[PDB]
Amino acid sequence: MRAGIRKALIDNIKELKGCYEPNVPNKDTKKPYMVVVQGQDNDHGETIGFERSIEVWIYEGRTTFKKLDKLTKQVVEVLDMNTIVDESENE
Amino acid sequence: EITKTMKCHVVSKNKDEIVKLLETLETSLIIDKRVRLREDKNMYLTLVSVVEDRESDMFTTGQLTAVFKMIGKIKREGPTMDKIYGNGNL
Repeated sequence: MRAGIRKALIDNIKELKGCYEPNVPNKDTKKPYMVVVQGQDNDHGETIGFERSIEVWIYEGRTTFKKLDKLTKQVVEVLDMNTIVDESENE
Repeated sequence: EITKTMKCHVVSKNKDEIVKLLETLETSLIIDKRVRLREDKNMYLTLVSVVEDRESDMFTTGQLTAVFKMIGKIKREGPTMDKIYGNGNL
């Protein structure tokens, strides 16, 4: 699912320079870039089944937080409730 | 009169299999409304109400809830009036 979220964020957001795994980027990476941390898979009953938690950590060059607010709204619009297809896993 | 509230679980990897098994178990309990207590017969368990709460946990609680009751008679086996006699006066 990392591939699907990364591909969606890169395709739909153009200010984004790259989307990496947790401890991939080094100090020469070009900001803004995003990091996709995958959380727990807890059992949440019969109707929901196993629910997974994901975090999309945005990073920015410390110019000002208004850029980060705009980019957060962009991420939320891109991923919230929109079906994502993961080509790697084909699901 | 002895009444028991007996809850039943149906565990399986495939949830639709749980649904099918619970459905057929409920139907069997309802149709054949009583259950032979022993292969000797002489006793039965009459159903009272069978209810399924599908949301309930598969392991801790269990889905199907069934209430059975059974009537028993005291087994008094006292002595017998084998020999009777009487006498007379005026």
